[PDB]
Amino acid sequence: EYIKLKVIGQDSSEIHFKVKMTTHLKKLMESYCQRQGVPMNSLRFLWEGQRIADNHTPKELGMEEEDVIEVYQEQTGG
Amino acid sequence: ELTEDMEKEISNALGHGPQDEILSSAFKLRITRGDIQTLKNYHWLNDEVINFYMNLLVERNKKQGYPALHVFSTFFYPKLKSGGYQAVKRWTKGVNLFEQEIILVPIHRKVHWSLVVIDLRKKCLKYLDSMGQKGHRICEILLQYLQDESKTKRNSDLNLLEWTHHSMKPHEIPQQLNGSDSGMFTCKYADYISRDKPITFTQHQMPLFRKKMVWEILHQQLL
Repeated sequence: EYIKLKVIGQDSSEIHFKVKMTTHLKKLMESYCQRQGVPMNSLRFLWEGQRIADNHTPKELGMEEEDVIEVYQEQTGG
Repeated sequence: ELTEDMEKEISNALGHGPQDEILSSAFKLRITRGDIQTLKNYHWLNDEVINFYMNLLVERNKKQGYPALHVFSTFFYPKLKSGGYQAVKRWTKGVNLFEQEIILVPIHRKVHWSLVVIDLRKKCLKYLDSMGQKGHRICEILLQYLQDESKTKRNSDLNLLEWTHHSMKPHEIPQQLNGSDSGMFTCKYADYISRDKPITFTQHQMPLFRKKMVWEILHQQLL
């Protein structure tokens, strides 16, 4: 169990996580959606600009303690 | 210009299956059927397709020796308008914007796409809107950003007296004629502009490009 992360967003609550270092970030992304009401395809999870995907590992990107993840909502335009 | 095999793929892609099936993975984006469906006629494109497509331009230019391109997330420009240079400071990390020849920033005005071309070689900012609106302050904001990056990352003031902007007028560039194709012009404006190519196209080409694009995405290749 290696690392603290804060996940924030616009019309979304602040929620602190406690993710293991080599655990795939899908769980993080999923638990957050649940807690929100929102569908999993509905938000994009950005760390420092870069998109996190489901398989991505906090090790693999060199996340750091108290790093913030950022939540944006799907955007469409005509 | 497509084949039967290609036209089949495109069809099997464009409907009939699980909302969430993964169709193409790259640039650490996962393009899901529901995403690809945004490429269907008159459908508005979501960020996922335009981010994916932008990245394909970069990999295109790289393989045909086109000008060095750097591509910004459709999210970048909201966030920088929202909470300033400081909000988007990290976003540009493993990268020095200033060794790149062309910077493409897609604008997501409300329910509507645009584009800013930042041309390092010309020290110029070009705003394009398929719907004919002016990009005056989109522009001032982004330049101000480059000042800030130049200052923050290179430690060099920018020579703002050498930098020009111009937003392209309804007659200068191709306009859209439906209420759905902007995100396609945004993409095609990127494509021509990233090859130093004058814009020969028109709305009438856009449905093929649409059909064509889902191919490009699936096969992660451009035509």
